[PDB]
Amino acid sequence: VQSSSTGKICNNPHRILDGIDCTLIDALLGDPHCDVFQDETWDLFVERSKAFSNCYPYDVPDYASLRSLVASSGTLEFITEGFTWTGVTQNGGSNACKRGPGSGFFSRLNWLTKSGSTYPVLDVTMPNNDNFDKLYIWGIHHPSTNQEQTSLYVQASGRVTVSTRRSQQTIIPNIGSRPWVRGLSSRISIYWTIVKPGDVLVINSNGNLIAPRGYFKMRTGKSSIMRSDAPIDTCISECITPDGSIPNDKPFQNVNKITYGACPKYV
Amino acid sequence: QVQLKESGPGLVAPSQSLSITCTVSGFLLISNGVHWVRQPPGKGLEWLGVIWAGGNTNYNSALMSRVSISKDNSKSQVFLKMKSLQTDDTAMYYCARDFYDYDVFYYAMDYWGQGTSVTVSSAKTTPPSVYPLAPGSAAQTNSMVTLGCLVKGYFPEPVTVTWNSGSLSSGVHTFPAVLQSDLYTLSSSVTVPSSTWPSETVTCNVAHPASSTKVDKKIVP
Amino acid sequence: QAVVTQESALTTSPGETVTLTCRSSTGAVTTSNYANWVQEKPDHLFTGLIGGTNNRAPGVPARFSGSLIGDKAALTITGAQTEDEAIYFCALWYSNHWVFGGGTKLTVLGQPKSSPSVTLFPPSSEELETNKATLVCTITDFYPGVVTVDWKVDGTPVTQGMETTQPSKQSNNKYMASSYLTLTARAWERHSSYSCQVTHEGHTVEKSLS
Ligand SMILES: [Zn+2]
Ligand SMILES: [Zn+2]
Ligand SMILES: [Zn+2]
Repeated sequence: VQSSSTGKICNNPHRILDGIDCTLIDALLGDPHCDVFQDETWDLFVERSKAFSNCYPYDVPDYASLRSLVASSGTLEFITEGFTWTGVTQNGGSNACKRGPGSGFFSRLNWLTKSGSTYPVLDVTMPNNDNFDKLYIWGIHHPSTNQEQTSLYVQASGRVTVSTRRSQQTIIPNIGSRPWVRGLSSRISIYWTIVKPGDVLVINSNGNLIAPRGYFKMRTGKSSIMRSDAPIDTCISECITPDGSIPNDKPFQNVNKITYGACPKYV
Repeated sequence: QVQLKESGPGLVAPSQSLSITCTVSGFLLISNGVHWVRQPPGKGLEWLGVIWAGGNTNYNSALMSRVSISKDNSKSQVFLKMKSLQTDDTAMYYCARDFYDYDVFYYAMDYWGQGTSVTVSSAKTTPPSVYPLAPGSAAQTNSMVTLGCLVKGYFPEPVTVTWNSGSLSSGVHTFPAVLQSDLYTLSSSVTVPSSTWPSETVTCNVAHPASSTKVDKKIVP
Repeated sequence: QAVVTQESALTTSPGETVTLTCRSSTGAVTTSNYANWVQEKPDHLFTGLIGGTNNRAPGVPARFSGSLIGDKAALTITGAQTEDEAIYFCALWYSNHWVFGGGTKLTVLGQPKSSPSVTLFPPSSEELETNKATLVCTITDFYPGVVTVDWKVDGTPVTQGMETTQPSKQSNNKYMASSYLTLTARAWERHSSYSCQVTHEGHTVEKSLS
């Protein structure tokens, strides 16, 4: 049985993307310190421990699942789109996610807010004319107070509806004070939608929308994500495990249940 | 960095239409609003209106019937259009950036433009009549006799007062023009010693570029 | 919408702690108003100083502070320096409509008080030939920069045809100003004595003619 690792994860021959201090999801939404991972691609994306978010307090229900779907796709290729938000102020941002000289936010998200006196009833529609699926990612904002709610979105209680021809998610914000994170008691909640060719993404809301800037090009799940603090070395190796590289010469390995590439069967 | 510039006419006759432009740089009009503030000569500031990032506008109740703020988001230009202009409108027109903080929730005008002056007058370029000004009432007080020189009704600004073509400099005090009737009147005074006037000639020089006229006038006692 | 009112001008000296104020005809100035304090420097080059009542704008030195003092908003320069001389505008938000104040002129005494040199000039024969008479009173070299000009005809007080320029800084930093009395030759003949009364720092220095 194969029962030992070098301890490193060889840079060759699988394109191994070390996220350093960004997890995949932070790199996806675009946490200011993961701007480096934009449009990056991989066979295996290793998430380290250092990893810490550092932007607007958010939670992703269906995290491990959204995490996996992106991990497999192996590309982070984002495609901007011409969304037309008429009646609201775009590019919103904050001090808990500074960028450049001040207030910042997730590069891949567009915080809409009221336009002076009002927040109209938003209702865009974006058709998928292309020959590949689209993975839009959006969010809903939960102010912690009715005051906050009304300063930003006017309406006393907002709503976000993200429909396609076959689905229909209608989440409604939930005002309340969550624990403080980077000075905030507020939170955004990350959701998603995949649009199949010949389909139409339809966003209708009247409050709390955290609008998409475009879509993520999805290829086929050949890649994979893995958590490890294993060093990376310049070497050739085919079987990668959280522990490192283990030769695929023997038919059964017992090093770990998780591995990448032509690997010995786990025991 | 943020930056706002206003480019306008400078001079428009009453009953025409004023059209200032605020060309913003370093931020997007969809990210912020742009405000219009005017400062008439020797007055306080006046808020004209505002065009929000969302395109909707809010005008100053008073002037609203004549104002109209627009913008071309793709060009980075905000447009202040005023019609039925009347003399009162002579003022400095400023456009300042609307800011809102998302964490504390407050509005503020942070980036002010440089401004652009607009004079509303129906007057044609008219050179200045220049009347010399002498003491008259010789009290014989002290050694410093003071001569003057009135530069009446010209347009537009500026005129250039000078005494003895520059020979006299010490205390040439040339005051700012005023607006009597519809033209700019102005004056300037040079002080000399009693042992210089009428002994020597102290002459006044008023070059007015806009109407290529340049009058010299010797101030007699 | 409402009327923001504030001190016309205020004169301080380096070191002192001045406090401009900002009142609302419509009542007390709450946080709802977002009291903005703009600073107008020479030749109208405005600069934001404080926003949302007390949030100090970046460049602004620590010595400037925003606050609510009772029912009006305030700004407090703690340790004014000559470089604080400026017109300080206060602006109050009232429902998607701004309302500025009249502005305050802040003097920061950096030189000795200088008394004006007043001069009254009688109309020129020339100007009179064309049947108009314009009295020119040139007030100069005063400090601090502020005077009040008053005209008098035969001892009685004038209330027409007088126009006074605002004070203008000089090279030597003292001040110059000017006033005009405009009457028709006919009206200029109608009286005997004309006077220009320059009031600066309590005293009034007048000049007169006939
Ligand atoms: Zn492989
Ligand atoms: Zn002098
Ligand atoms: Zn009389």
